[PDB]
Amino acid sequence: HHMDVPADSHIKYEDAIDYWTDVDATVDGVLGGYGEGTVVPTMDVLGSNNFLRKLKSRMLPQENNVKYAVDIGAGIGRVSKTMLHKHAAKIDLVEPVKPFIEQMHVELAELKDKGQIGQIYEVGMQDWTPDAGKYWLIWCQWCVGHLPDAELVAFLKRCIVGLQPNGTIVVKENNTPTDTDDFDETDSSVTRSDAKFRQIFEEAGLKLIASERQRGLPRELYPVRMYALKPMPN
Ligand SMILES: Nc1ncnc2c1ncn2[C@@H]1O[C@H](CSCC[C@H](N)C(=O)O)[C@@H](O)[C@H]1O
Repeated sequence: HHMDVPADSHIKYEDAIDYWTDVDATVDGVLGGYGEGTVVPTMDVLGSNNFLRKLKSRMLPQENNVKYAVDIGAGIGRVSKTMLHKHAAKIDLVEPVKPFIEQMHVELAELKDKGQIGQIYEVGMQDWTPDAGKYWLIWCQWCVGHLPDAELVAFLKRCIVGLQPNGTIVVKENNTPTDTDDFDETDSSVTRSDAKFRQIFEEAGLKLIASERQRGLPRELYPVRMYALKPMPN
């Protein structure tokens, strides 16, 4: 109704950046205290690796391409350092927060020695456009809540342009347990329901080819879901 203010109306990019710029540039920092002294990094990587294994038959490169990925909302590069580098031929990263970018050069040093890091785009995803046709995989994890719904639809539409033939978008994010989105004043982001995600994916012209629950996380955390998305055919 005219009286309701949507959860995503409260998002302010500047407030998110102010929060994250003061977060420690460590696994503990980006995971909000659920670092290597907890099960979370290990479970997260296992779940993502299992998801990509399930998806292997859906991700064969076409038209002479190689497995160029991008790590969206990358933080200090944890997902690339501990997971994506095994799957990908080359990795770009998108991250707006400068202390995180600076630490990424340390975290990713061994990958840089191989030339496996292409470009680090120091930008919010809302202002980023992939090069057309570049990516085999666009991996978005624990970051799309920083964009309101309309902006997230727009971002996903730009992602489609950035996909190789048979490229894939993965979104690995929290879900609220009910059909009402939650705004977090801490990081100026929304947590969405599964139903909201499915609406957004449809509006963006994406088909859901897999939806899997991340297992093994502490019960006090929101559920986490992995979504694999392909553009709808013309
Ligand atoms: N508008 C935006 N666009 C892209 N990333 C954003 C963003 N606003 C915040 N972020 C980033 O989202 C990240 C959330 S923490 C998760 C980091 C990483 N995906 C991992 O799983 O380890 C932070 O690095 C934060 O700076």
